[PDB]
Amino acid sequence: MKGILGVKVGMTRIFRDDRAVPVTVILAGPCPVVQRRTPEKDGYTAVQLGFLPQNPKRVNRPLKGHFAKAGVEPVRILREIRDFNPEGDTVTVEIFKPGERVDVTGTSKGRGFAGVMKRWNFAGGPDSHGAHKIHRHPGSIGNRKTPGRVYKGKKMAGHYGAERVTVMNLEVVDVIPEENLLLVKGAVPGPNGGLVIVRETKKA
Amino acid sequence: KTYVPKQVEPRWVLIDAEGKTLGRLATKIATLLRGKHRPDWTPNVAMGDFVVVVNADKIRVTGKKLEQKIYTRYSGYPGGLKKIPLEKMLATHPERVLEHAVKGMLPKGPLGRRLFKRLKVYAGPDHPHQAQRPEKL
Amino acid sequence: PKGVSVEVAPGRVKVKGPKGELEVPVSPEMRVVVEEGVVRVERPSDERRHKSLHGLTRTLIANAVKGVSEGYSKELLIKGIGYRARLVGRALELTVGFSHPVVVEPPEGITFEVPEPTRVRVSGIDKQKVGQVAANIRAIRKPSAYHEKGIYYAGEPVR
RNA sequence: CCGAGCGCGGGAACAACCGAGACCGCCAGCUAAGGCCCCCAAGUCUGGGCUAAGUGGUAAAGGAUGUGGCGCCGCGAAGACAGCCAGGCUGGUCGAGUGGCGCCGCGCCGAAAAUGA
RNA sequence: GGGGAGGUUUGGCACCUCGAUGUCGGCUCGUCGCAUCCUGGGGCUGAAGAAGGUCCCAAGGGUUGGGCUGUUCGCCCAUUAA
RNA sequence: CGGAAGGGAUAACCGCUGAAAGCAUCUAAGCGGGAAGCCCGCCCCAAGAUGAGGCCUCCCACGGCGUCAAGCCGGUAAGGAC
Ligand SMILES: [Mg+2]
Ligand SMILES: [Mg+2]
Ligand SMILES: [Mg+2]
Ligand SMILES: [Mg+2]
Ligand SMILES: [Mg+2]
Ligand SMILES: [Mg+2]
Ligand SMILES: [Mg+2]
Ligand SMILES: [Mg+2]
Ligand SMILES: [Mg+2]
Ligand SMILES: [Mg+2]
Ligand SMILES: [Mg+2]
Ligand SMILES: [Mg+2]
Ligand SMILES: [Mg+2]
Ligand SMILES: [Mg+2]
Ligand SMILES: [Mg+2]
Ligand SMILES: [Mg+2]
Ligand SMILES: [Mg+2]
Ligand SMILES: [Mg+2]
Ligand SMILES: [Mg+2]
Ligand SMILES: [Mg+2]
Ligand SMILES: [Mg+2]
Ligand SMILES: [Mg+2]
Ligand SMILES: [Mg+2]
Ligand SMILES: [Mg+2]
Ligand SMILES: [Mg+2]
Ligand SMILES: [Mg+2]
Ligand SMILES: [Mg+2]
Ligand SMILES: [Mg+2]
Ligand SMILES: [Mg+2]
Ligand SMILES: [Mg+2]
Ligand SMILES: [Mg+2]
Ligand SMILES: [Mg+2]
Ligand SMILES: [Mg+2]
Ligand SMILES: [Mg+2]
Ligand SMILES: [Mg+2]
Ligand SMILES: [Mg+2]
Ligand SMILES: [Mg+2]
Ligand SMILES: [Mg+2]
Ligand SMILES: [Mg+2]
Ligand SMILES: [Mg+2]
Ligand SMILES: [Mg+2]
Ligand SMILES: [Mg+2]
Ligand SMILES: [Mg+2]
Ligand SMILES: [Mg+2]
Ligand SMILES: [Mg+2]
Ligand SMILES: [Mg+2]
Ligand SMILES: [Mg+2]
Ligand SMILES: [Mg+2]
Ligand SMILES: [Mg+2]
Ligand SMILES: [Mg+2]
Ligand SMILES: [Mg+2]
Ligand SMILES: [Mg+2]
Ligand SMILES: [Mg+2]
Ligand SMILES: [Mg+2]
Ligand SMILES: [Mg+2]
Ligand SMILES: [Mg+2]
Ligand SMILES: [Mg+2]
Ligand SMILES: [Mg+2]
Ligand SMILES: [Mg+2]
Ligand SMILES: [Mg+2]
Ligand SMILES: [Mg+2]
Ligand SMILES: [Mg+2]
Ligand SMILES: [Mg+2]
Ligand SMILES: [Mg+2]
Ligand SMILES: [Mg+2]
Ligand SMILES: [Mg+2]
Ligand SMILES: [Mg+2]
Ligand SMILES: [Mg+2]
Ligand SMILES: [Mg+2]
Ligand SMILES: [Mg+2]
Ligand SMILES: [Mg+2]
Ligand SMILES: [Mg+2]
Ligand SMILES: [Mg+2]
Ligand SMILES: [Mg+2]
Ligand SMILES: [Mg+2]
Ligand SMILES: [Mg+2]
Ligand SMILES: [Mg+2]
Repeated sequence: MKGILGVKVGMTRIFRDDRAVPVTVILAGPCPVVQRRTPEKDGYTAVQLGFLPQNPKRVNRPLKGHFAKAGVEPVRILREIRDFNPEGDTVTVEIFKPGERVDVTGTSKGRGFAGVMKRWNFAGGPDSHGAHKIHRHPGSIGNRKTPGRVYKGKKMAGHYGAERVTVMNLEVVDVIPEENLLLVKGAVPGPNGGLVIVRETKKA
Repeated sequence: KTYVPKQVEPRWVLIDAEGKTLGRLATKIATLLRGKHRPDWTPNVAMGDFVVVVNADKIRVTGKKLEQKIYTRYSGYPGGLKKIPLEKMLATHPERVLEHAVKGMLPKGPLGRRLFKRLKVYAGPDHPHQAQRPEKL
Repeated sequence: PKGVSVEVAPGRVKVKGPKGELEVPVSPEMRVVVEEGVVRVERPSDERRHKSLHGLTRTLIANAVKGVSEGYSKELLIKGIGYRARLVGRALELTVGFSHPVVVEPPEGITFEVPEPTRVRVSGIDKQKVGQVAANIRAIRKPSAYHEKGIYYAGEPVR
């Protein structure tokens, strides 16, 4: 179960063999293993990968010991990757061969308190014949004396976006080890700068 | 004036479960769960013995029950009526089947829940080897 | 029950013979007597369900015998043109009107034989096994009720 | 009977169903209907049958080798029912019952509705 | 000719509500039932094949756009797996 | 880019062995096959799961009243807030 952290760097299109292809560019810098957790020590298998370098002063925390426990330059972030015990001490873009399809998790863009039309792509109301009061409203929300309440999970306006979103089966295109770059099939959650993880898909 | 009890040390107990009919067992477990067996009984205070059970999966049950018996878990959401047959319970967490039987026979109040804590259940056996363990049948 | 080696146990009976040994789950409330070189069995009473349990084991044991004795096997005819079957080591692949050649796995204890493209015997040590496997094949292409095709046991034609 | 006893007990809850007609007090006793496995007071009480449907936990015409119990009619050790051999009921083989009707007890089907059981 | 289920129709009764429980359509938002329109599974066929008939199992999801009318409904155009 | 694949258990239904009832029967003991449905698998939330879970790492005695016991006042550590 391959895995690797990275940051969305941007996206433009390249030309495959003779057709254009929109691709996103991720950057999965060398991720140092920080702790392998076995079923013995914990209860599952996984690996803690660090990421960006850090001012040793900013990491005055007890994290200093956690870093020392594995003897690694203080990273900025670190997340686990389930069922995946590698080799060596660092994973790289080398893990991914062009053609392999990956799942990319990320944090969608933050839209804050968004309207129902915005959030659930509702219909709203008529712009003309009707009252100029419900142009973008949800309209009805229930029945009468029965049930006489509102179903839990009713779609309504509210804080939306800015959450964990995973897009799947993105085919890995040309991957440049020379610079730790990694091209993908374009659509990938988050803003240009967001930490994203890249895993192995489930086609079979 | 009737006797006014005072602080009493928790009497633990070890109970088997092999071959024991689900309910017939749960009854006694419940009755021992509250201090309702000891003659120094007081509903107010709640001082039932810490019952600990083992070999849950072993529990017997008469007739079409593994297949018939259905358990209801209602979530707040629509159609969340999710229902599970007895066989599935023993597959997943089997300890549940005895718990959801004892829990049902304990009183409804706040101390009734405080009693459900006194009840410990596993299938192995091998309880957390504490101290007390007075076996029983 | 000649030449056999039936050995009684609590809730089961281990029968041995030339073909081998095979377990046979025996009812609880039944007496598996081993009179002489042969075997008997008797029921605790004379109730409706007990009668059923007697006759069931009465035969079910006799199968454990014959099973390790002469063994079991069922034939399989194959009608229709392209319809045929080539044995391939243990397993047998048979094209029978499908774009994909049917590869049939050989379960343990069973070893079907192919004397001819049309005929196919199924060697086995267990009536339960043999019976299923036989059907498992007829299942691959039941007898077309509008003419002769697909596999047949050895019974009448569907016409 | 409620009304006027929405005062008490039971019946899950509930004017009029079952018990009962509340002058006040009691950390006394016998009961009533209804109950005595746990929530819930008192029998996991005794003895004799029935029921494998959770029936019980509450639906009909009508249907069925469900299960148990009772009575009658036809064949049968002069070999019957069933299967296997032969001929088109008869023979042989085996060898102890077999086939049809009626009644009673409990039970199966018939049995699909909307927020969670 | 006979037994029933449902509580969508028309209705019977007058039980809460007349010191107020806003009525038909539409829109918006749905959600539930299954007695299933489609898709999945299956039995019988007067089932050759393809197509179809009737019955059984099964809500997961799906279930178009327009002309006419205030319409619900219905008719009609063009399509659909429906 | 998604609906899956896949594993498991089932519905109607198909079947193996098989008495009760010498035969016969999918069933009464037993076993196999079988759905867009059920369980799981994917994706999101999630230890107020008060039944408050696990791991890794950092800081660590008392300085004064209550005679056991539960506490109170201040300077601090790791670390946190403004
Ligand atoms: Mg960190
Ligand atoms: Mg994770
Ligand atoms: Mg609009
Ligand atoms: Mg207006
Ligand atoms: Mg206005
Ligand atoms: Mg309500
Ligand atoms: Mg930018
Ligand atoms: Mg044991
Ligand atoms: Mg529902
Ligand atoms: Mg639904
Ligand atoms: Mg313990
Ligand atoms: Mg001990
Ligand atoms: Mg046959
Ligand atoms: Mg009067
Ligand atoms: Mg009066
Ligand atoms: Mg009252
Ligand atoms: Mg009353
Ligand atoms: Mg009254
Ligand atoms: Mg009264
Ligand atoms: Mg009376
Ligand atoms: Mg009077
Ligand atoms: Mg008396
Ligand atoms: Mg009683
Ligand atoms: Mg008794
Ligand atoms: Mg009825
Ligand atoms: Mg009747
Ligand atoms: Mg009929
Ligand atoms: Mg009929
Ligand atoms: Mg009986
Ligand atoms: Mg009868
Ligand atoms: Mg004769
Ligand atoms: Mg039914
Ligand atoms: Mg009628
Ligand atoms: Mg109505
Ligand atoms: Mg209504
Ligand atoms: Mg009406
Ligand atoms: Mg009147
Ligand atoms: Mg009014
Ligand atoms: Mg008012
Ligand atoms: Mg008002
Ligand atoms: Mg009106
Ligand atoms: Mg219209
Ligand atoms: Mg249906
Ligand atoms: Mg119909
Ligand atoms: Mg299709
Ligand atoms: Mg057919
Ligand atoms: Mg058909
Ligand atoms: Mg057809
Ligand atoms: Mg056809
Ligand atoms: Mg629908
Ligand atoms: Mg849904
Ligand atoms: Mg239309
Ligand atoms: Mg119009
Ligand atoms: Mg108009
Ligand atoms: Mg009209
Ligand atoms: Mg017209
Ligand atoms: Mg027209
Ligand atoms: Mg037309
Ligand atoms: Mg057309
Ligand atoms: Mg079938
Ligand atoms: Mg068929
Ligand atoms: Mg036979
Ligand atoms: Mg048969
Ligand atoms: Mg069975
Ligand atoms: Mg049957
Ligand atoms: Mg199966
Ligand atoms: Mg299966
Ligand atoms: Mg399926
Ligand atoms: Mg599921
Ligand atoms: Mg968490
Ligand atoms: Mg916590
Ligand atoms: Mg914690
Ligand atoms: Mg220090
Ligand atoms: Mg110090
Ligand atoms: Mg010091
Ligand atoms: Mg000192
Ligand atoms: Mg400080």
